[PDB]
Amino acid sequence: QLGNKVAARNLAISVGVPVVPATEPLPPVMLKASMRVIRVYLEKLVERARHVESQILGDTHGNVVHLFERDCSVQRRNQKVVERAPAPYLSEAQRQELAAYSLKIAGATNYIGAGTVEYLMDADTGKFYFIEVNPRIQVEHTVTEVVTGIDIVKAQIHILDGAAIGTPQSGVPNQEDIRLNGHALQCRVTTEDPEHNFIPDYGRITAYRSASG
Amino acid sequence: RAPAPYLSEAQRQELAAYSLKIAGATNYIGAGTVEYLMDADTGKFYFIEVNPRIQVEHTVTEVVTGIDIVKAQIHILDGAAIGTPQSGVPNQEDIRLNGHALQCRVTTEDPEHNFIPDYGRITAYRSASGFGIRLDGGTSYSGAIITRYYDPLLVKVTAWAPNPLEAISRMDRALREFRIRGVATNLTFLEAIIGHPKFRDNSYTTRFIDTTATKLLTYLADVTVNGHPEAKDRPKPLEAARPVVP
Repeated sequence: QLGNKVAARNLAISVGVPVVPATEPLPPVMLKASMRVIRVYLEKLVERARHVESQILGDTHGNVVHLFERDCSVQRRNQKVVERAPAPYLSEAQRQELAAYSLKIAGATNYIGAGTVEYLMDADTGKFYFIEVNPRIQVEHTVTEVVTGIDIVKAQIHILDGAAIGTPQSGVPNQEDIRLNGHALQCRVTTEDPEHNFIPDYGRITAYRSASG
Repeated sequence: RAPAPYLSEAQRQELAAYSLKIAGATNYIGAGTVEYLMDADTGKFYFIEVNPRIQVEHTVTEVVTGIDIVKAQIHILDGAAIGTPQSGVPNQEDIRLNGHALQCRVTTEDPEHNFIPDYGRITAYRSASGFGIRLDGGTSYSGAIITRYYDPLLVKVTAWAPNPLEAISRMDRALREFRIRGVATNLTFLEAIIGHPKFRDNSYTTRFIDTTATKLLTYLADVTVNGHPEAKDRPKPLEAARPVVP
């Protein structure tokens, strides 16, 4: 139900979440495989969009609560390159607007463990329109744990170990016990060399010294 | 650790006024510490020493309160007042607590050789990070030289947690994960401090401590060089199908 995005999009229309205005998987666009552009299926291609998303966790007792959104606007060739959390372009008022849509879909699937609901904000209008669901842990998961205090990878462990959200054995607080502290980003360091059209470099690393603190 | 786990909320707001009293009685500028001895029988406090500097242990109060202790010190003598957006410190009415942490100072004090340092070339240096591990090091790396004239502090591992006990296992995981070689380490003295039941539940005092493969490469080379006496002077196998288990 969360891989085939010819079969997840109407689920969003059901509980109240918008999706970007379109039509069914072939009888002003972009072409997605259940990518390129048009001038799988076809989705009203947003001109200037902002890729924002709710991270969710879910136990076996059937419960859901958001870990707040993430920004992933910055993309090379359509992929995540910079991954933020919270979403700094959001005022607080659009955030719980976003995090209400997402609370409900997460229910509409009886979901177990880590998984993201994903979206697309139109710069032009500042509104939201739902895209897909990533049904697992992501690369950008770490910008949430730190800024939300809750250990996500451990939590899918206790969450599948058999324990109720907001009980000492799940490693997951209750709703208002989940407080966003400051803002977090994540950049991936890669053997891609900007002076060799980003080709990645292989080899032996004769001395490494990272920065922490 | 930060905050003080064997404390309550009332014990939390008594040592906060003596801090205001001693810093008021001295026109205090910058960050400084106010230490107090506590009778594990009665629970009182006793003004020992204020240290008019930042500490070897500051980093554990930074990871819970969310405030850069060092950035304050800079704005403070710049001319910024406590509480503004340019002071880095929020007014007392804003500062609050946010989980549990603990730092262990990694040094070249060899647990298993009379706590005398090791010297010279480290030939490996792997640090552990991952969720909730602050690191303040940068003095150590592969091939570096540690001489003996100073503090032999390698890194400062600081682990934070949602709770005080998930703090220790996080700390004990880092402490273990580490790869250091060329010079001796107290990691096996540190992993013996944090798993001992007296640290786990807060039943320690100030006298907790004071009172509690080559061989293979060798053989290979040895035979590579001289040969095995049971074979070296006889028929060799063809130049050969390694046997394969069905």
